Amino acid sequence: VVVLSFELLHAPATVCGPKKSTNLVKNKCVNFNFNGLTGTGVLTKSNKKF
Amino acid sequence: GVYSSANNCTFEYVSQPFLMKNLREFVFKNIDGYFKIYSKH
Repeated sequence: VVVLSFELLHAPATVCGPKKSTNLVKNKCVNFNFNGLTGTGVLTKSNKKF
Repeated sequence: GVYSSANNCTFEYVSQPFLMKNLREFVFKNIDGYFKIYSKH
């Protein structure tokens, strides 16, 4: 027997969970969520250098 | 050596050396529990 006790503190911590992703689609109007950033738009290759 | 005794260890992180002639500028900030380290060599 294993007991999993979940102690939620005010301390910072990683949000733990199997966050899933979809395939990337380019040159179409889509909704999106990129690592928590959400919006609607058309994703194209950028020439910007981050 | 340092720390012949330590207990209740809650966090460990390992990455390439911060240090690796060079000025070694660092900023150490601590906001909402997150310890943010910035640097330039």
